[PDB]
Amino acid sequence: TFGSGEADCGLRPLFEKKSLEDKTERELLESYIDGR
Amino acid sequence: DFEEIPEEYL
Amino acid sequence: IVEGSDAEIGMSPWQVMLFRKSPQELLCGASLISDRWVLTAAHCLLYPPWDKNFTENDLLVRIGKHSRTRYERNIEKISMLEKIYIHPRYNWRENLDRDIALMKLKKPVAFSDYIHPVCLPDRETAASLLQAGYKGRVTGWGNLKETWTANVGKGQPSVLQVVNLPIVERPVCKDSTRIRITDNMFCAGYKPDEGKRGDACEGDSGGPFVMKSPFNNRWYQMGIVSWGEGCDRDGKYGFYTHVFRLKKWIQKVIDQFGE
Ligand SMILES: *C(=O)[C@H](CCCCC(=N)N)[C@H]1c2cc(-c3ccc(O)cc3)ccc2C[C@@H]1O
Repeated sequence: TFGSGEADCGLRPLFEKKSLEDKTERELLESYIDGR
Repeated sequence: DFEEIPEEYL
Repeated sequence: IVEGSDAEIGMSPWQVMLFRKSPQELLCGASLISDRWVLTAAHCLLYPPWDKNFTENDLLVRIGKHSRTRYERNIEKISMLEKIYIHPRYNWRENLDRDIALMKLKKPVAFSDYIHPVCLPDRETAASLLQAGYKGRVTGWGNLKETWTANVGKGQPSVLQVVNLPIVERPVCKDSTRIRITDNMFCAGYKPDEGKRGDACEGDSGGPFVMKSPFNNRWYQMGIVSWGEGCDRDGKYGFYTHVFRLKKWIQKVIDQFGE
């Protein structure tokens, strides 16, 4: 629960949790058929 | 090269 | 990491450093997948051609780090290993197939701003995201130029480095090498003609290739840094362990013991 404990995995305290983006993560999302 | 770590970890 | 850049603080809070006790040195990268489990490449521990065979007491895990060499006094945590589990069919004799290992920590880490686990993919996440041309991200403290065949320049980072790399089509992966490629591997890297470059390198093995899901905005670990021929050589690629295809074994070991 959820897996081992989390549940909260993959959400970074300093970024996703505060709705801040890191400086190159757009490069990743733009490659995922950009999206829209 | 490494800074020394605290002896409780050895 | 070759041709990447300095990570932001807290950009990769699942990154783990595998550190030996004596002589004190960086062995490999790794990743934090819950409060007491670490994921790495089996070849970081066990590699008979080179007389490598680490046990639990040979090693420390360091979590929460940014600087490579500093003891990050109220930031990093150091942990001890209770138990190492290598995949029973890791093929070190031939091609590093099933290059994966789990490590159980002696006591759980507390999470913080700098320490947070990554998610592991489910089938539909693997299926959507693991596609040629999609980019993932590799992080590590390993060499900055190929001393994995004696290159110089800058050498070794002071801080964690990061690079984003596209996944490559399987045919082109297999036509770059003489090594037999399995379904438990994928490759990644830029093609010679693309103009961007970058790669993992020595000291990076074992750490995470991660991607961010566009559907739920979480980070998932899709690969483990496993092997490559050289670092950032044209027409060569990095190969990674396929984490989803080995997920049954991961769930097995973390279920059977197992509290
Ligand atoms: C880990 O740091 C290195 C290599 C990581 C960087 C990979 C890359 N350039 N994309 C590790 C390594 C590599 C091999 C290997 C096996 C089989 C080949 O055909 C080529 C290379 C073996 C052993 C190691 C140890 C080291 O940890």
